[PDB]
Amino acid sequence: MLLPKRVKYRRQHRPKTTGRSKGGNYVTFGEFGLQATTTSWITSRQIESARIAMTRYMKRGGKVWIKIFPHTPYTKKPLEVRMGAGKGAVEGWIAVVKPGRILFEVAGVSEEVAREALRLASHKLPVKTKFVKREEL
Amino acid sequence: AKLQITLTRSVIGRPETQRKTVEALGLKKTNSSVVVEDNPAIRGQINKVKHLVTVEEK
Amino acid sequence: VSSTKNGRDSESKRLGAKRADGQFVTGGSILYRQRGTKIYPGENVGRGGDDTLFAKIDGVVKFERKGRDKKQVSVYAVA
Amino acid sequence: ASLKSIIRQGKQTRSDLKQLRKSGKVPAVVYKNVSVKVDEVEFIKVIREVGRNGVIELGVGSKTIKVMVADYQFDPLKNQITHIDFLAIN
Amino acid sequence: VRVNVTLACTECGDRNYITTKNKRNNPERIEMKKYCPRLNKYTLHRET
RNA sequence: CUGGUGACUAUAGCAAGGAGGUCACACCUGUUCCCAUGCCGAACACAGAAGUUAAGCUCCUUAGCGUCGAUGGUAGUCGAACUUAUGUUCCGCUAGAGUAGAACGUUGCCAGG
RNA sequence: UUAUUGGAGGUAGAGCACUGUUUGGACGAUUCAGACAAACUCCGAAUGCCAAUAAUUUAACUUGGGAGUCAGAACAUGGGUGAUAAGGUCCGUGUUCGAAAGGGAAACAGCCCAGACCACCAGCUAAGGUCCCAAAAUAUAUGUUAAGUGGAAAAGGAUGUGGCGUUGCCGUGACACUGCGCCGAAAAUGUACCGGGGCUAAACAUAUUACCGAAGCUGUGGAUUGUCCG
RNA sequence: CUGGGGCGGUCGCCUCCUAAAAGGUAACGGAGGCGCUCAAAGGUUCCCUCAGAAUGGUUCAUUCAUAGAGUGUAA
RNA sequence: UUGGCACCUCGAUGUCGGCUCAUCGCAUCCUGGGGCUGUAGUCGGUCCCAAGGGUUGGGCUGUUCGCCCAUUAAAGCGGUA
Ligand SMILES: [K+]
Ligand SMILES: [K+]
Ligand SMILES: [K+]
Ligand SMILES: [Mg+2]
Ligand SMILES: [Mg+2]
Ligand SMILES: [Mg+2]
Ligand SMILES: [Mg+2]
Ligand SMILES: [Mg+2]
Ligand SMILES: [Mg+2]
Ligand SMILES: [Mg+2]
Ligand SMILES: [Mg+2]
Ligand SMILES: [Mg+2]
Ligand SMILES: [Mg+2]
Ligand SMILES: [Mg+2]
Ligand SMILES: [Mg+2]
Ligand SMILES: [Mg+2]
Ligand SMILES: [Mg+2]
Ligand SMILES: [Mg+2]
Ligand SMILES: [Mg+2]
Ligand SMILES: [Mg+2]
Ligand SMILES: [Mg+2]
Ligand SMILES: [Mg+2]
Ligand SMILES: [Mg+2]
Ligand SMILES: [Mg+2]
Ligand SMILES: [Mg+2]
Ligand SMILES: [Mg+2]
Ligand SMILES: [Mg+2]
Ligand SMILES: [Mg+2]
Ligand SMILES: [Mg+2]
Ligand SMILES: [Mg+2]
Ligand SMILES: [Mg+2]
Ligand SMILES: [Mg+2]
Ligand SMILES: [Mg+2]
Ligand SMILES: [Zn+2]
Repeated sequence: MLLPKRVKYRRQHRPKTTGRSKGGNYVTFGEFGLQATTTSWITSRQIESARIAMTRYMKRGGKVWIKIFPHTPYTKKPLEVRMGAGKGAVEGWIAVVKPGRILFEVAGVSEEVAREALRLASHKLPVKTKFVKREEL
Repeated sequence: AKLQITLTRSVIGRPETQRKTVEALGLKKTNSSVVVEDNPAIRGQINKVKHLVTVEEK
Repeated sequence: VSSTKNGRDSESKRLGAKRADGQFVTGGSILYRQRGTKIYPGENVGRGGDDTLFAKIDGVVKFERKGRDKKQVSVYAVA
Repeated sequence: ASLKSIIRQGKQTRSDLKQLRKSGKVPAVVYKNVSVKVDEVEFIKVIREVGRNGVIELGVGSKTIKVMVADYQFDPLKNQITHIDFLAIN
Repeated sequence: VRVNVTLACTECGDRNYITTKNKRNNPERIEMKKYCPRLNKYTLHRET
């Protein structure tokens, strides 16, 4: 599971999820990519499951770039407690994903093989995705 | 040269700044009207409350 | 149950601009409250012990550029 | 290698730009600076013919300026060219 | 460490100046020239 | 043209190449006098003039780094209508980034030529 | 209040020049590319605010007499907290209720329209509506849907069907986008979220011409209180 | 005080964020500090410029280095 | 269900289990119909339709629950303060 080695503040306000993707909207390292078309938090466990699906389908022969990182911690209260008495403890780490953002990139395989690997990864994610290639012209 | 302004929509439910502009225009009750000299300040007041008033040229 | 170790803040100090550019001020009028020289004293304007900028004469306040990355405030007699 | 551009007259509101892009045109600027608009399909064909850094004979109004593509704004969602800049080669 | 200090000069009973000092750093009776309103002049005021 | 001293957001800077020095500005010579070194005539200070453009400095050329920077479009957003959709529409304002490009300072006063 | 002009300030956005976080290269930590931030900023709006002198407008301030109030609520929006739970909770902003009747939303303080001095068996409109209940279009033109979708929901699945297209073969494949529908869809007294009847338009999307519709406005008479000129 | 009360925690002051680019702005929201110190660490005049790195030397020297140091103490 | 919230009720809305009497839902326990099966047969597994009727007598415990004894076609899960 990806997570920062350290952060300055462990308790953070949850990020704003309205709007469109600030950047990373293009394939820059690989040949094909998976582009989000809806918005969600993406957790490190979801990232790991999607990455495992992709790498298993391409037999660790091509190469994958994970374009998102879960920089943001989020807290959760302990079970069966009333409101108040301070913020809860860190539960996990999320990345903010908005329409346009490229989630994964792959290179070194055919278009059909990449499409299938990315479909398998997409079914592990809480967002709708589209197969994309590097933009030319 | 002259503009007739009619207060066509109510000020009930409108923000206080819009109400203040309505009053500064000289409008009093719904469907009341004023005749004013056309100039940029009057145009700006009208623009602020254009959704509440109807403007015609005399 | 638990408890929080936070919950402290000092009183707000009401800093910032106290008179407008182009406004007439009597001598001694405080023009700017600040920590450090966020704005510098210009013509006929003094800097207090707590960095307060105040007018040394009666006149009109002018906030102006001071170099590339600094600014200042002056007071010019109306005449 | 050729493409006709229609000059945009005056200011175009946000609604005007939206209607243009719906009807299938791409707003562009030629650089005197000229605001123009082209057809996305014909532009794609010319770019395919001449390459990215090729040379185009843009028919701006009555004249014909030899230009290239200095920059272009694209929309990865909807897969649409949204703006073009044509630098006159001189 | 730090204690309150009262300075009074010879030809006055005004005792109008109070100040502070570190007893460890300055074990002596500190002396200083201070203006004395009674005499309208500076005088040698010394810690009591 | 040089020099002093000001004003102006580095368009003024930095860097890389050339030309210059009679007066001037300098590097320079000395430590006897004013003065000076946690040590040193290095610097500061005073006396000067053998020497040299080598450097600082001035003029010419480079857009290389920095700096400035549109138009057009986009993000955002005041207001309005729809709406509950990680929203839509209209209107006004309008970035940041990036592009064309600008820029190897301009200029007041005084003195010298 | 608006117009113009000047100013203070660092939010939205953006960006990586600082701090911190992070992914691939290359090279002998540097460089290259690409990302993240309430307590990051090389940057930086819209607004809002403070002022100055024109248009419109009618307050504003001072001093005294007399209070009541210190349980607030919903809605919309900027945020914290909670779980991008609550008809939750705490702040900012606006409206309404409170203290507001009338029309609409079946009924429904807080939503939409709109502020009732009194009388009328006059008229025009607002939101919302015009087949019957129940006032007004079984209105007009073009198209979409066949699911009673309309008249409560997702990942995901699918030769449903309309409109744009890009291409391969020489009728027909593959592909992408978009409109409207389908499945996914199980609760407890009784049909049982269209309010009922009913509707294939009486649904939906554009465009148009009418009308209905309030205690809004207008018309007529009257009451009281104010100004200005009875 | 308290998302019933108790138990736990808190109670005054300072700095930051939340705070929506004037000011102000709440929660048992997110982070820290204070209840001093200094006889110079005050005043004034004069002079001076840092951290780091590389390169050589059994701290000393050179060059890059707008501060990436320091500013008694938290921001 | 355990909770979160504190909106009705503190000038009173009787709390658990059992008894009596039921009534409704279907995510069906039995019985009826059917597809697939790693369904030879007899038996089973799983899914679909189906709420008409049926769906126990004891030992222990206040118990709900649960375990056990002996049955049964079956000894279903929930709602109704
Ligand atoms: K950075
Ligand atoms: K509370
Ligand atoms: K604040
Ligand atoms: Mg980028
Ligand atoms: Mg001081
Ligand atoms: Mg002081
Ligand atoms: Mg932001
Ligand atoms: Mg509430
Ligand atoms: Mg809420
Ligand atoms: Mg509020
Ligand atoms: Mg009350
Ligand atoms: Mg009402
Ligand atoms: Mg009111
Ligand atoms: Mg309702
Ligand atoms: Mg009613
Ligand atoms: Mg009422
Ligand atoms: Mg009518
Ligand atoms: Mg009728
Ligand atoms: Mg339905
Ligand atoms: Mg019904
Ligand atoms: Mg109805
Ligand atoms: Mg009336
Ligand atoms: Mg408690
Ligand atoms: Mg503000
Ligand atoms: Mg503020
Ligand atoms: Mg403490
Ligand atoms: Mg203490
Ligand atoms: Mg409950
Ligand atoms: Mg409450
Ligand atoms: Mg009670
Ligand atoms: Mg009673
Ligand atoms: Mg069934
Ligand atoms: Mg017995
Ligand atoms: Zn004395």
